[PDB]
Amino acid sequence: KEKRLREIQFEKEMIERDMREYRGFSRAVRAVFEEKERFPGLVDVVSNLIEVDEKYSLAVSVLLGGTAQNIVVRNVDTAKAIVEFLKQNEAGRVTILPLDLIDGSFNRISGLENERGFVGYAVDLVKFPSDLEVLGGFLFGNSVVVETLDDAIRMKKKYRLNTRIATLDGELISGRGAITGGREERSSNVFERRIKLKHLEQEME
Amino acid sequence: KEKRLREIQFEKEMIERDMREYRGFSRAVRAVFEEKERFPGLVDVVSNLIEVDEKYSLAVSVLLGGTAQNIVVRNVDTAKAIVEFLKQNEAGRVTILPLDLIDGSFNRISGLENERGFVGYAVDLVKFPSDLEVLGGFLFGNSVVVETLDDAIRMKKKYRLNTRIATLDGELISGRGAITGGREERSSNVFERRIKLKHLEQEME
Repeated sequence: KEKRLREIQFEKEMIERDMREYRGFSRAVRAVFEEKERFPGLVDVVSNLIEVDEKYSLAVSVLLGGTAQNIVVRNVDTAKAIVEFLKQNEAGRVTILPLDLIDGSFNRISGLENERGFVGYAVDLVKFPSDLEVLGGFLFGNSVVVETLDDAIRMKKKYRLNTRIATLDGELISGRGAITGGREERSSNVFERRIKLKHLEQEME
Repeated sequence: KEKRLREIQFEKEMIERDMREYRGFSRAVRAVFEEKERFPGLVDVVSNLIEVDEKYSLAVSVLLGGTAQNIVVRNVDTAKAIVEFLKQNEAGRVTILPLDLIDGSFNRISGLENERGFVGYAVDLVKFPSDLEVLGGFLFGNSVVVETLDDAIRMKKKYRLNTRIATLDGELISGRGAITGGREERSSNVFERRIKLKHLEQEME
């Protein structure tokens, strides 16, 4: 019974480490964070600022793609600073999302909810700390979830706009028409490591 | 001269097996091509359908990024076929560009050429086999090249549209504002292979 905690503890935090050390991310994202002092305008990587329910955990994840490890910053200067820092030490590339530059606009369409296989707006599966509301409109708000890739293709042809669409199976159709899909073993569920803690944390309660 | 016009044919052949075997691409991209029969609608990966002077070769390379190994197909069905094929054998994910679904629209703006640090339209550095004209507007046409990242940031704030912008140093600002940059063991040239296979030709004649 005590070994039961010895076994919990050794991960309910042995994992907090990989987190507070960004193990899944690129050499580059890492280099940038161990020098986090040089960048006061730095905030955090996307996957640490989004609140999604343990449920559609895997949902959102797909709509994001590698955007999970985009670095959010307060302003463009911090961005320039990082781009310069990396460019010097040839530490690799990264994608920065400056809060004072990204577009957060997004539109709702009437009757969409009454379309074949609809399933709700992506924005409805996430929460943001207000001072990050744009980051929300930028990452979602223009995305929609449907049932099947066929529903997706149909929809994308009818409205033929620039709306992102994710199927329940995990496919994605970019605003311009690119179809991303397929499966693997690594699961690649960006929010996993965190969910494995929304558990391990209160699990050992 | 005999050992030469013979050495050359020899390299010529091993470069080709790398091509048909798609050596270097993603396991997934590979799996899809060794089963290329199942997908008659299949065309080729982006990096094999662009025609570019080798001066600009590297330029266009950083302009694409991961889009280099997006798989171009004739129609949505072929896409669905592939997505299903991959989803079964858990061979990984890929991004498919169906010719009958991607948006190729793009706009020119007046006076842009008279903006600080302008350097020309990205479309002007590539050629496409007409039956692929959309693929062109989809990949470029909405992209512009400038001198420095500052020129880029300024421009992106003035017109505040959804135009892609690449600097001469290699940075990129997505239509919505994301900044990608950094150096990383130079080159990684998407066309180096096609370019040499063409070079070995001129060495024979």
